[PDB]
Amino acid sequence: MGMLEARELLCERDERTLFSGLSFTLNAGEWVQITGSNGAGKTTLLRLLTGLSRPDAGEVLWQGQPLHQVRDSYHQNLLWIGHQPGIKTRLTALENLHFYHRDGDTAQCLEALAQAGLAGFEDIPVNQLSAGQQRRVALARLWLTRATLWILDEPFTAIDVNGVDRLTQRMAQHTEQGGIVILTTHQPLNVAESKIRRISLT
Amino acid sequence: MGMLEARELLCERDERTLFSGLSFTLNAGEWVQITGSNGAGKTTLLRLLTGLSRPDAGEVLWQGQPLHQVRDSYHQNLLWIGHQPGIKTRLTALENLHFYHRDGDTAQCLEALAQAGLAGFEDIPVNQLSAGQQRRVALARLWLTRATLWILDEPFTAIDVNGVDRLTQRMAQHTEQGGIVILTTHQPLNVAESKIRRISLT
Amino acid sequence: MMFWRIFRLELRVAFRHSAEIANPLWFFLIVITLFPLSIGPEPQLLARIAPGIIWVAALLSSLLALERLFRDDLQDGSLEQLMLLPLPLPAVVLAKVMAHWMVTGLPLLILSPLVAMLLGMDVYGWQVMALTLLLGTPTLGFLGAPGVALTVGLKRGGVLLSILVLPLTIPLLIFATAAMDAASMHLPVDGYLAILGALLAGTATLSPFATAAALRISIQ
Amino acid sequence: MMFWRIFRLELRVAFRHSAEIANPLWFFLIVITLFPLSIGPEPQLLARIAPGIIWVAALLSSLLALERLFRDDLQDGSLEQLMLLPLPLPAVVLAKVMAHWMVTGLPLLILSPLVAMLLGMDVYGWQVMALTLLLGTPTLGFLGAPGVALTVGLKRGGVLLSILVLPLTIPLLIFATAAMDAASMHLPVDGYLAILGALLAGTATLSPFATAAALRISIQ
Amino acid sequence: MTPAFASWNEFFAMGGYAFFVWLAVVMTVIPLVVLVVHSVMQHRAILRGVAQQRA
Amino acid sequence: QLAIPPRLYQICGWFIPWLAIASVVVLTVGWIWGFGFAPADYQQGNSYRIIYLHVPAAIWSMGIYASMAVAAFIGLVWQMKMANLAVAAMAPIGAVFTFIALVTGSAWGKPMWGTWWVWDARLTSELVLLFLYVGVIALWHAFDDRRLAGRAAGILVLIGVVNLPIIHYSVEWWNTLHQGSTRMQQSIDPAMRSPLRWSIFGFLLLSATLTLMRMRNLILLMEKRRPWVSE
Ligand code: HEM
Ligand SMILES: Nc1ncnc2c1ncn2[C@@H]1O[C@H](COP(=O)(O)OP(=O)(O)OP(=O)(O)O)[C@@H](O)[C@H]1O
Ligand SMILES: Nc1ncnc2c1ncn2[C@@H]1O[C@H](COP(=O)(O)OP(=O)(O)OP(=O)(O)O)[C@@H](O)[C@H]1O
Ligand SMILES: [Mg+2]
Ligand SMILES: [Mg+2]
Repeated sequence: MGMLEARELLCERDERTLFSGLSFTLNAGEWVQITGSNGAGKTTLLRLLTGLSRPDAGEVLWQGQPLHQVRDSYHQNLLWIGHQPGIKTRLTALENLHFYHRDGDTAQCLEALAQAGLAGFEDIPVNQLSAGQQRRVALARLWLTRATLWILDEPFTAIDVNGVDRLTQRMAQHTEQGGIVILTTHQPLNVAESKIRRISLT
Repeated sequence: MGMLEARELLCERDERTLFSGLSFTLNAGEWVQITGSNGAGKTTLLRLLTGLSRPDAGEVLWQGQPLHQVRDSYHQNLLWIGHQPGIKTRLTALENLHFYHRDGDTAQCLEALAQAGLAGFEDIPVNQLSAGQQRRVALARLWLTRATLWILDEPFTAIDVNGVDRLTQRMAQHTEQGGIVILTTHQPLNVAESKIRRISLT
Repeated sequence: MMFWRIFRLELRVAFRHSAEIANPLWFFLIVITLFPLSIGPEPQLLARIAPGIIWVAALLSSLLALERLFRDDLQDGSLEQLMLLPLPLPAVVLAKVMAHWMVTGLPLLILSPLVAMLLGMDVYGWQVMALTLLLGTPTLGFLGAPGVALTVGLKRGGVLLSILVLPLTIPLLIFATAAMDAASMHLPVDGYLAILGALLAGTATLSPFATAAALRISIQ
Repeated sequence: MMFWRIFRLELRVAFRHSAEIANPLWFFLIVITLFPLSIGPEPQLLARIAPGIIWVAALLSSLLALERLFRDDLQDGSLEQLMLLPLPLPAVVLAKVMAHWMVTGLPLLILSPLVAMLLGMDVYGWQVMALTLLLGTPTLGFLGAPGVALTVGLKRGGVLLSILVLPLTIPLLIFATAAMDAASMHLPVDGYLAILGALLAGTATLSPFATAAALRISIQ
Repeated sequence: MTPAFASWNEFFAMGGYAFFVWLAVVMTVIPLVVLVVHSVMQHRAILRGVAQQRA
Repeated sequence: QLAIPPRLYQICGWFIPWLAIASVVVLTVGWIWGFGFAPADYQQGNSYRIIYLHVPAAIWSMGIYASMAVAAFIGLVWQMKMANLAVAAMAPIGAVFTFIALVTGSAWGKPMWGTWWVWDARLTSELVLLFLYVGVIALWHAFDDRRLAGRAAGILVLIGVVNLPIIHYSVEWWNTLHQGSTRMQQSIDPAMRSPLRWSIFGFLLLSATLTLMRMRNLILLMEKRRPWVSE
């Protein structure tokens, strides 16, 4: 009952325990942020939520079944952008975004790049894009994806004040329809406090 | 007066001119922030100041002489931490910082990492650290270097609110003694407007 | 989704202009040329040495291209294929492996007419050379993939991880060179082609799953 | 910042990148073992091809190892040495090449006594081979440094690097194999070693500067 | 005024080495013509894209 | 007074028609003077008529590599873009000339040797020259950003030209270590010498025309965005 759910997630690296007993249920239209300091298990928790890393002791469930059980209807509606954006650095911003789209209509890939602020830099190889223009290539998928679950690991890493505002406004309307956005930002969000469900690592 | 001087610096990458006729002199005590968006030539200007890239036109003079002529004495007083941290992932945090200390290290490097916020992670490989803890290894040099010139390219890339506070206080007493901090940031600095010399790419 | 898109992407990241398509051909030509300059210019000895020359060149090309297969993806995008792409990870591995073959196996097979006369082989020798390159070069990317996936992405990895990359190709090299050598004496090499075909049939079935499991182990 | 500090840092980095420095060694062993397996009980024919295959294996192992010379520096810290470290960039290149040889060319010299027993050479033949690897592998590293410096920005990790610096090693291959072959006839090899030393001295002087220029080109 | 052959391609075009002589002629003319044609067609294609980007 | 704006495009365009006409005319006269009028030698018979067609390519492959080395030297020390661009304009032409020399010498020695490929000093030296050419071509095309390919290509050309005499002398000595010397000797004969000179000059003019055309194309590719290309 409900989308992505943690069931007593436990994880410890080296000798410190990052978290234990993490049990939260996420429903539709819910904007959440994984609050934590620098060094906590925030990226670790996000990778557990995407299924990239198996929990030490616990399980994550999508629609009621474990992520490894389905693995096919979960990746279908799931968009995760981590610390590494996941874009080929020699390909241009278009053919790199063309790969991640459902069909690559090239009329929506150009529209998404323009909506992400990367207008006029579609055909330049992304290794020549500066530092946040490279980050905007991965973030341009936010305007293409039909996924109902967004997993973002510091999406404002090198984005300017206008790009952060446009990203925040894009994430706001996605959660207004049916979407779920799990976020980890060290920069405070410029959105109302009642619209964010902060869950800590305890 | 005039530790560094820009002498009509021009950079025209493709059809876009990032800046033209830039001339600014920086004496001791200057806390200078380069302002711009995600496409403006901020990293390009910083790499020109360090001498990594030579300008299309104009030149940078350290103390009154071109960088290539006094490259030996320029690197003595210079500190670059760019978008790439400049540290080896397979080496530990202490070993990476051990490489950047002239003498007395393995006892001052430990204290420097404590100031940067990495107490207890000195003997852990960098690739096993968090995204923001990996940035703090390179930023631990701020507490070790005797260089007078600091040229920082987004030092708050993945640093927490407390770490950003310590970095701001760190490069605030450096400029009080008579040092230079050249900065490019997207997070607004938590210091008075009079303490920062905003110069844009006009 | 759409396995073939992954295949075409791995092709695109390899060749970025039409002029780079011939680069593996030039590499093979230079490697072939390296041997007369050392052994000597006599054509009879180059013929008896030819199986070793050809398969050393094939192994070198496969080793060079195997590092590009997975290592470059960990820095940016080895994920977004485990995490995304509702096709199973073995399918992604298979697409990457056939792209790796097409950048290494095809150039040596396409150029095999030309290098079968620089060394001095006849038609039958060339026929067996091509039939073992077609049947053995794709394997070089299958059984080398699980070892490469671990080595290029498992931090704090020891020397023993290198036992699973090169020394696993010893039986393949031995049997392929033996097939070519027996073809030199104009002998029925049908028994050796069955061994190479049983390796290709068996390895292509287990390598994608083994590589997928290795990637799952290494990412965590 | 010091010359020896950079040398030790590169040595330490290479040691922790294990299974990447052992792969060239495995390739060298497989190359020098495959040919004696192909050619049967023919001691006369083995002696004629032994120097050539030995030095071709050394060259190809050097090309396999040359990938990591500057590769894991452009992503993180190829700068901080151009931009800092008042030590001149040619000196930085020299230290890095020395540290690369300590893990690339030095193992081939340590393994040379076992190669002599495997290939059935004499004590004098081993002496000449060891002197040839001692004077030839640093030349290999110095010749391959400019190519990897030019191709570091591309990060091909493939056949491109093997078509830039492989033609440049032809004189070294020729004279090394000639020295080793003349050792088989129990002939004096003083002139061949003199030529190899001349090549080493010539390459070791201009290669640091060429590599520094190429690194400056690639960093921008 | 004084040719090197008694008559036409019944004597010319075959000096006993006709295959080797004419293989060299063809195999040198073809790459030169390929270079010339590629240069001209690439110039035309570049000028086409210059006006194409003007849209 | 060297101007070096995009006016080099106009200067290249001015010389291309006359240079092409001259190259065509001189090749036609040299290949009609040879290949049908000049006598044939006693030993090789009419297979010797490949001098006019193989020798000029072999000469001008070395010539084009030397010109590329000079251009790379000029573009390295003086920081010139067009000198670095001239290397890329000349590299395919030199590679084609090396290929032509290789395939016309193999077709020439085939009646004598009895095989289409012999590992002698001549073939090996031109083979490694072609390896250098294709390495330069691959390095230039491997860079997404121009004006950085041309500096890398120029440095590679300088490295190759420094090592070229070493490689050539090593290959020449490697041949004597195994077989000993060339086939018999070098001889041209007075009657077959003038058409060979005309053919060599014709290949020189053809290479000049081709490098002007390629330089013009590369100038357009570089400045494809400047307002000067409003044409
Ligand atoms: C098989 C491949 C061959 C290659 C790669 C080759 C290469 C060359 C080169 C590089 C030159 C330049 C002049 C020099 O180096 O001194 C040349 C010229 C010449 N070649 Fe060859 N050659 C080949 C075969 C032959 C053969 C079989 C003949 C038979 C006669 C021949 C006859 C000549 C002659 C007479 C010259 C004149 C040299 C001069 O006057 O400078 N070549 N060739
Ligand atoms: N090789 C290259 N590397 C970086 N930028 C390049 C290159 N070639 C061209 N450029 C262009 O030059 C401009 C320089 O921008 P710069 O890197 O200073 O942006 P930035 O302010 O650092 O961005 P951010 O704030 O995201 O770090 C970029 O817009 C880019 O499009
Ligand atoms: N391969 C690894 N990558 C990252 N962290 C690791 C790894 N292995 C162990 N760890 C440890 O697990 C802990 C979890 O770190 P995590 O990556 O969650 O930090 P984070 O909260 O994402 O930091 P940031 O907010 O800067 O990204 C870290 O303290 C780290 O020491
Ligand atoms: Mg993190
Ligand atoms: Mg930047």
